[PDB]
Amino acid sequence: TTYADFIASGRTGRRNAIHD
Amino acid sequence: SVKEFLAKAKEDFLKKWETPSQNTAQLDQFDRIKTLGTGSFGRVMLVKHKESGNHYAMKILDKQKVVKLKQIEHTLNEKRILQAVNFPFLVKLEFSFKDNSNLYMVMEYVAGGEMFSHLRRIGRFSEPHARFYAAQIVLTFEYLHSLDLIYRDLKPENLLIDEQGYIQVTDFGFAKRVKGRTWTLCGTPEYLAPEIILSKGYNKAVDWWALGVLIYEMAAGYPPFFADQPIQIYEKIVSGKVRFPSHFSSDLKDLLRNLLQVDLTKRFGNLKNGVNDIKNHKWFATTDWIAIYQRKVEAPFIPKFKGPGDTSNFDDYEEEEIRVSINEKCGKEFTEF
Ligand SMILES: CNc1nccc(-c2ccc(C(=O)N[C@H](CN)Cc3ccc(Cl)cc3Cl)s2)n1
Repeated sequence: TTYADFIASGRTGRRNAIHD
Repeated sequence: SVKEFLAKAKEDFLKKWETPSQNTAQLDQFDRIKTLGTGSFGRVMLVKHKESGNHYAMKILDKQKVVKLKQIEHTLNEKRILQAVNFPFLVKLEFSFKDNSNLYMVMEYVAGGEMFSHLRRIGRFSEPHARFYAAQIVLTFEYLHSLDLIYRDLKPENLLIDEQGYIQVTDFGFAKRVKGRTWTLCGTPEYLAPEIILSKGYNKAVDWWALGVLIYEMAAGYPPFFADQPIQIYEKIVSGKVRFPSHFSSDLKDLLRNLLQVDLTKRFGNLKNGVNDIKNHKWFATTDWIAIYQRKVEAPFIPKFKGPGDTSNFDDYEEEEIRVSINEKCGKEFTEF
């Protein structure tokens, strides 16, 4: 499921701002 | 009317914008209790004001770290903008000052935690829950955009939840007062409008796209474009194909299709009717915008509280002694702070 795919990704924690 | 309230809000802002407060406190007036979060170039700490007993959140910005991320103007914008604005859904900057090592921004303490944390824990919000938060962002941007400010960093990590379940928008590190177009590639990858990724030059409409990402994340429990690396994310945004969960109502899909719109002649918020294209959408039919501004709508969620300087709605971070160097660092860079 998309949910399960998210939960398993490395991007579920607080997400850093980028610049460039 | 909004028009007339915004008029008088502008006059209020410009006075402060032109004549900014500077150096209205000092480190030793505050007792430092706990770290509530950490960022590129510093931390935010719960502190207690010694002579009032008032609790605050104190953002400490390492000047040297700021300089090496090339964020000097960005940091001057933040403090310049935050002392000048005034709206229910924006953090309140009470004090600011600096020392040899750091900048400091002392803001009203918001005890209920970040949206991010409650959203990850429970999974997703119901559409009515998600709508109650969205409305508040809709109004905040109508405010900011009216002062020619672009916010540039909407995401649950940046929305603090107060005692009454209402939002405070925190972190103006990328907010900027600009009338024309601007170019800086900044924000957070999942939230970037396609025109930012493509280095076209862009405007306030990137904030309306970011609102589409947030409404979607709040209701689905994950964002419309995710992958393990940023580059992977940018490809998905530039394709721009969105799939919606089977549980999204018709109205929500339709509001989102108009926010997450690559075509700027077509993006809601950005058209001739401006924000009324959003406020009068069917998904917001139940919303009373005035009661929302007034804070008289009952919050769908009240964070749990236990007392004045309680921090359980925030995560735990490793503490670090605040060192102030005996030499002044980056004096001229931060003169106006
Ligand atoms: C305003 N009142 C109040 N009350 C309780 C808690 C908090 C905060 C917790 C994390 C915050 C933040 O802005 N964090 C940034 C999120 N994008 C990350 C960041 C960026 C720069 C620096 Cl120096 C520190 C941090 Cl934590 S603000 N604020």
